[PDB]
Amino acid sequence: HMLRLSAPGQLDDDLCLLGDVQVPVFLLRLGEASWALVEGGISRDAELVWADLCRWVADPSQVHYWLITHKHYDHCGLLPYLCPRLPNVQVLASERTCQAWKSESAVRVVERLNRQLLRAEQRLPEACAWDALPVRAVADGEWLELGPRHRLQVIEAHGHSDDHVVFYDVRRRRLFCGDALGEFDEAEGVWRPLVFDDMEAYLESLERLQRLPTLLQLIPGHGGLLRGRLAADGAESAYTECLRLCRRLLWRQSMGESLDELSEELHRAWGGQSVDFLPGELHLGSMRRMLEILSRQALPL
Ligand SMILES: Nc1ccccc1C(=O)CC(=O)O
Ligand SMILES: [Fe+3]
Ligand SMILES: [Fe+3]
Repeated sequence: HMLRLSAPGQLDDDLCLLGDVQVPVFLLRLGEASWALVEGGISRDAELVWADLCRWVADPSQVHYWLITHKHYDHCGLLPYLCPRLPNVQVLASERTCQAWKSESAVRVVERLNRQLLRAEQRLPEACAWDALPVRAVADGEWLELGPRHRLQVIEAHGHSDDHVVFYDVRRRRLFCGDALGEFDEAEGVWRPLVFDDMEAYLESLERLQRLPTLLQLIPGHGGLLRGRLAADGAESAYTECLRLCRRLLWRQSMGESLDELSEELHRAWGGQSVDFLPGELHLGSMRRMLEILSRQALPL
């Protein structure tokens, strides 16, 4: 399709997609000798992403910034493995995201989930300690002056997770929105909600993002770059699809169903797209946790 760029390589004059479209790392050319990465992927893609990077960046000491939307295993798993190869990089993440990398228990979950995605006999590169990453915490509303023609604003966008932020390039009307709009359904052209922490926060974030100046390019955590009406309408549509799922959950619960029936239907209808980076039972469990969250906020009793 023409409204979705979903191939590795060059996406715009300044922008390349590294790695797998399903868990991409984005490469921004900031100047003649300066680059940034956006999104932090899964650990097992370290050598894939590195090889792709080296196709575009002759000297990786020119990679100066690495922007991170949130702490989930599939958005920061590359950091320990590529940061030793990027001597001048500064990781830019929210305060809460940074705190996750200081917690043994949080780091433990991230490593376990990423380890489950290793192909057999696959070994990972030498790693920076999670608590020694070259991180700089960024605040809600902070302007990131990455280069002469790259200025991106940090926007808090909690709900999917309690630490989640997005990055807005107003010059290009380009939003790196992470998972705050959900998972874009490639077969059907709609957003699938990913409400894994707080429903009211998730919806309130979408309300705020809808108020941004009209988007030309919308870049979530998975699936590539969206443009035209998909970008312009994305935040509003994601909001609408979340309400649709809430109503659906209430309809079925009013028929006496347990959360497990719609959980299984959601896993059936939606689990295929992420199967290669969501190990084992995590998708079905993610659907369950989402419906639990929605049920607590929206159930009448
Ligand atoms: N793409 C997904 C589809 C279903 C469940 C979770 C995800 C994630 O993307 C993981 C996450 O970051 O929360
Ligand atoms: Fe996430
Ligand atoms: Fe994700």
